[PDB]
Amino acid sequence: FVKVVKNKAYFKRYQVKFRRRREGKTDYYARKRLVIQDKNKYNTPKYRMIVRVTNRDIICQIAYARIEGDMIVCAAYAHELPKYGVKVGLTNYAAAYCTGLLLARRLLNRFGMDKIYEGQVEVTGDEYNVESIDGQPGAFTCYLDAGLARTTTGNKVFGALKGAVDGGLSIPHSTKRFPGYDSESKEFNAEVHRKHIMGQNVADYMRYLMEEDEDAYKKQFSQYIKNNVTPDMMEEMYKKAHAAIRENPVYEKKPKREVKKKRWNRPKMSLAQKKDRVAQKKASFLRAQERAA
Amino acid sequence: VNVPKTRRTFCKKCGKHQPHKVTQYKKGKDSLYAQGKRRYDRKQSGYGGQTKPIFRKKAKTTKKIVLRLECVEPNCRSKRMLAIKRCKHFELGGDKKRKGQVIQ
Amino acid sequence: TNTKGKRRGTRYMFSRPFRKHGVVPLATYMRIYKKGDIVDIKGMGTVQKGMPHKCYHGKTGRVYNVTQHAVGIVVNKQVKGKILAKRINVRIEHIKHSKSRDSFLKRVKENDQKKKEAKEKGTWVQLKRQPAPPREAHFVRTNGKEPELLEPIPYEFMA
Amino acid sequence: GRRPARCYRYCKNKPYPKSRFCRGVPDAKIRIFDLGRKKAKVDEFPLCGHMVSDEYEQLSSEALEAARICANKYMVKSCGKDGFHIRVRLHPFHVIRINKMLQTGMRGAFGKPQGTVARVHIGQVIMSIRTKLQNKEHVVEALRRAKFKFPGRQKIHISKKWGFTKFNADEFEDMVAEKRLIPDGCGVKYIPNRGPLDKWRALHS
RNA sequence: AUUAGAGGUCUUGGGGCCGAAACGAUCUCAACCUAUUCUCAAACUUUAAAUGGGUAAGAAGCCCGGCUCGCUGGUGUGGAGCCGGGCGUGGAAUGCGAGUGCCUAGUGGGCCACUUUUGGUAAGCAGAACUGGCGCUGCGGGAUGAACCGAACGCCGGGU
RNA sequence: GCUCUGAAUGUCAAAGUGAAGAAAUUCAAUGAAGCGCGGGUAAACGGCGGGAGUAACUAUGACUCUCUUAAGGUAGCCAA
RNA sequence: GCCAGGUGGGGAGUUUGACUGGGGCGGUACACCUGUCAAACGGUAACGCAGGUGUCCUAAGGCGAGCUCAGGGAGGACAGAAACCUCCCGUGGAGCAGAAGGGCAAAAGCUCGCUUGAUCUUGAUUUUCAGUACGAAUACAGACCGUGAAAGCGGGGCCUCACGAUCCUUCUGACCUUUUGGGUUUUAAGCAGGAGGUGUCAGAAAAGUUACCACAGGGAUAACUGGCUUGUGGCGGCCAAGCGUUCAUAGCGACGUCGCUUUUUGAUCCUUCGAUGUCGGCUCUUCCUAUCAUUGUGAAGCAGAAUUCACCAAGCGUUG
RNA sequence: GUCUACGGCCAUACCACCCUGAACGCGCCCGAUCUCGUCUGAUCUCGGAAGCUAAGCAGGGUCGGGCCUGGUUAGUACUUGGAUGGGAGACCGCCUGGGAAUACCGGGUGCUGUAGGCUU
RNA sequence: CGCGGGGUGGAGCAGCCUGGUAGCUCGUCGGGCUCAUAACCCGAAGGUCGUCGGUUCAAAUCCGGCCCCCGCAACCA
RNA sequence: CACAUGUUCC
RNA sequence: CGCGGGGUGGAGCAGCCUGGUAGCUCGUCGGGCUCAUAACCCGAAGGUCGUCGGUUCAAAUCCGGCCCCCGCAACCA
Repeated sequence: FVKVVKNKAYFKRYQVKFRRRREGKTDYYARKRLVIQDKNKYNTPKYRMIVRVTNRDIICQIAYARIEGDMIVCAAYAHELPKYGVKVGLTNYAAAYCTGLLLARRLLNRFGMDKIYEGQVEVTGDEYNVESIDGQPGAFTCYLDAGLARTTTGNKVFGALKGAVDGGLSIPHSTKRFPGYDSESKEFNAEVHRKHIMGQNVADYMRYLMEEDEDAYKKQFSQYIKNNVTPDMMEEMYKKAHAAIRENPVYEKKPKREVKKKRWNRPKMSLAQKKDRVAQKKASFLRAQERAA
Repeated sequence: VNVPKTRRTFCKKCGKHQPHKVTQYKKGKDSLYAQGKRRYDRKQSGYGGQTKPIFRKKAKTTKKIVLRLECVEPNCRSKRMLAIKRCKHFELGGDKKRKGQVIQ
Repeated sequence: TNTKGKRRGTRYMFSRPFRKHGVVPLATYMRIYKKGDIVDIKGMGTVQKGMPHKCYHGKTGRVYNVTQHAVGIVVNKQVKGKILAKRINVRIEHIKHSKSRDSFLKRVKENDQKKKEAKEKGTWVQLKRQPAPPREAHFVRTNGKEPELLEPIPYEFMA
Repeated sequence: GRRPARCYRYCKNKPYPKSRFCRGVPDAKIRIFDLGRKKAKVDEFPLCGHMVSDEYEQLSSEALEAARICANKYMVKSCGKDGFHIRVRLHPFHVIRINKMLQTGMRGAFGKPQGTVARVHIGQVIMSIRTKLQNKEHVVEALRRAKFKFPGRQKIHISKKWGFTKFNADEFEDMVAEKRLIPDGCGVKYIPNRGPLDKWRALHS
């Protein structure tokens, strides 16, 4: 046979990795470079923009590191958009730009920096940077926290980032990864980025499926027909959605209703039962052994 | 070891990083009218034989390779020395080795 | 004789403990250090840069200079019948906040508390730590039972 | 030949075993540690005798080899060829050094490996014999003939353990009664009450 | 590093055996695997002392109030530095006056002992650790004695 | 080691020669003996091999093979 | 006559390391590095132990991304023990230039892409330490750059080793200072930074011999006794497998083990180098017994003879 | 009661197998026009929502392995200090203090910070 | 360190000069020959002309630098 | 140009 | 004892220094020539580099122990 690999000695020596590494959720090689502060700053917080993409949502949080666990200062989700103006398609590139805008505007409104630091109202898609204003409070600064997502050109972690810098945050970045940076000749094209921010690439997919095949269109964009989103109102939808965020980005928590205090979960067993299950098991073995003999 | 025949480094005269040409440094011909040479010959002239120590216990089987940089800007024209650690074999701009290719 | 290598004889001094190799926890970095903190040194092998020498692994000192990834410590080193207060630069990874001081800082709180409090009461309460005294005279109840008698056992050759 | 055993008698140096550093060590003269009817179960040889040491000295591999034969030979005549089983419970692992002289004197006198020796503590078993209980005096004479092959003094004790087990003879059968000890040939496997339950079903069937 | 049987399977095989021939079968003998079992490690180790090494046990400390900064910044934020004001039951035990600067001789062959300890068969041998001795030192004791035990010395009387 | 030979000659000093240079100076050419090259010489100093195989029984090895150096100790003589 | 080159032990001057169980021979313990010794801080010796070094690297340096290794199992045309392909298991059992130790798994490894932080310049500090250097190293700071979306990271190699003063030479550095009464121009000297090296590695320029020898010394140091030790040599016990036809012990006695002795040689260097006359033989005395003979005896495989073994015993002998 | 995002501590959190998962959520899953990247839309990137808890995941179970924490081993081992103690030595005993580790036998099997849901 | 001359078919060597032409001898191989190894003869296979660069209508050739060897001459860290 | 040798009862 | 070199078809030697990939003479064997043998001619076989384990893409070669053989040295009293 073979020498058993996972033997008793193998477990006696085994050293597990960190919990958030055992699940594939944190890059501690990159987290260490992201969240720690230089020691001559002394609790000067290092804010980072935690942008996370899921299957059906986009989570954009801002946080600074703390020894008891890094603390969320402000958050925003994708599913907060149907409140404002975005019915369906809450995971595309245009959804990310909204959530980054909704995060940025909500934060400065919480720091009283709404009336200053407007940012980029008319969305263009080129390099914008909010320089601080003298006398007035300095601009907020944070860093992107990509995570385990491969940061290729056009990745939606850069889409929400664009929504934030237009909101007024001074996030250091560049235009190498935006959707519209030419790879071969190495220059940016602001017009092409404007398309994806306003969702035009989806319209040119839905307009592509009018002359090609309706069946796949009635299967690819099902909720888009359920909400009547034709390729004609898409740019003016997000453009309206951008205004409806820059005028009231406050969050309103749902009412915490009184719970009925029950249990779906399964409760753990006491020792007295475990020690008596085996006493029933052992008894039921021998009493079934005397029958057949 | 292998160094490229060109390098982009800090130019003292032009004050920033700039491409430099890289060649090896060679001992100039010892002048016959330096101070130490004129002093030495005035000591050897006449009797008494050899008057200064001649080193004989050579122990180091190498040198320190020096590189003579040259700024290739049409107006800079500054050279400066730069040294590397001891090595026996040394060539300028040797063919760049490849990764994972058949050897025979 | 011996060699004067920097790490001569540090086979177990800088080795990571059992089942604790690998990436270091991040609270070892996000722990702050002001000037003049009682700080002790414990060299960590995983971070090669900024390591102290082996003569300070265990020694405790105070901080006098704080840089990005390092602190300067004023530690005492005995060298052949004299002590030297020498300054060393160590990275944060080889550094802990020494708790050999705060239990006195805790004692300062109650000493400042019990001096302001009970002053309006007009009473005088003890403040200094007195060493463990001899215990006072007391009784021992031996209700009902009698003390069991002990006896040295005989010898049984166990091998 | 080799030096007298008076020379390498005390546990003088640190344990210096044959390793990556001490190479070129001759094979130990003792090679066969177990002999007799070693393929015998645990329930026919209940008696076990010991030769426990009483000094902190070094026993050579030749004394271990010599005493083995003399105890083996006497047990052959006494208890047949298969009425016993002998374990030498000391394995020679310490290497002794010889400073062979050819004139150099003591310049650079780190010796060459001479032979192998066995270090033994006080109260430690040297060589033990299991056999039938009625052959009690046969063993206590056999080990007595083995004491003259070793330096210094050592006691001869009859253990209370059943055979070569670590379980006391009085508790042995009652543990085999409630199936606490499963005879594994020359030894016996101790079954606790902690494993998975299905193997408890196995032994009770 | 190392001893011994056990239980496994054809997991490969050594000659085998009715088998042409078959993991079909045969007792096997081997390794291989799984529970056990004997013995070890100055240059192995999960564990892990005793002795030991730092540091702390206040006034240079605490706690208020306010300035300065080109450093640090969402934020008179952060930190550092300044002022000003207020608090002595002196914040473990014991002992003892300390600090400090010049000039400087001799020395730089050492040796012995308890314990730890390397080489050596060992040595009144060679080489180290710690402390005390001898050297530089008499005295009482060990008959005798550089070092052991006691005890260290101005000149005397009494006592012990 | 010693000796003989040579513009048929590679190297080499002072000096002279030529050129450049304001000049010190530099450079180039030429450039003796000696060395290198080539002969002679041991009654010059000195030196003068190794391994296998093989004859009517054995032993032995006249012969043979091989590796080898400038030569491989010949005539003689010997536990002097 | 004066210069130049050759030759020149004919002659002159001088040198011919240190460590060291005496010196020589041999080593390098002489400059460094890892483990151990080393007695749980650090420090710690020996010609103690096991090793290593006088390098190699335009990437084996610098970033970033993507990856997962060793080995094993099961599969798959030729294809097999071993080619390639796929799945599974895989805490490192691989790899990271080298010695060893430490460290390392979305990396410090492997593979790609872009690069020169292996650059320029002040100090402070650490290591050895006298708390001097050199080397090496750590924290910064001021520049100029690389990479990355960015935070960041990088002023060579994941860390512990891979190296060198004054004087001289050489090269680079500046609209540099001096070249002497002033100016110009060469030249030369300065200032700064590299390099040419001292391995006896804090750094002389160095072959022998002395039996023809000299001097200063040394018992710090050998050759002789004497001491301690007894490996070795010699001598003697214990156990008793066997030999002894039979029979362990009349006589022997393997494998082991315990001593003794200083008539062997060693080891050591304590005493003697302002000298203790260093081989034998001859001569002559006394002593020791581990007894060859002789006196008295025990035991034999003692029939007698002869010969063994053991005891009391050194009185008397032990030759040409 | 519980989940997601970001975490702290880094196995009481791991590993093996089995069971059950309301709601939201996380996922799986459907596609490749655009962005981007492969031998291959498997991965990476992107556009979605027909299906599904089968898995991942969560809770639970195992006389479970491991781990954690006690008992025991044991005042044993060893050790500071002391003696004109023992012993031919090797080493041991006592005085004065400190004091371990396997086997073996138990108990335990994640806590928790910030923000946001779900159970309304 | 300075000067000189060497480097080239597989070994050796020519040709470098006063530039467009890379050949000879030995050795491997086919043929013809001889009783025959041979001798002799023919044919084919055999050359980054040590390495780079400059320059030419053309360089193994000319010019600079590097590498190896040989000869002589040099010799203050 | 070179070529050594010999098995014998009848 | 320390140190130095050596071990390669049946025999005697290269190759080793400087890593790939194994030779030289002789001998053996077969066929021919001759009446025959030797010589001679043609053709073949024969070791995988003392042994074992390492370094390296690759080791007769480099490195380590072991085994055999040989040499030098081992001096001053």
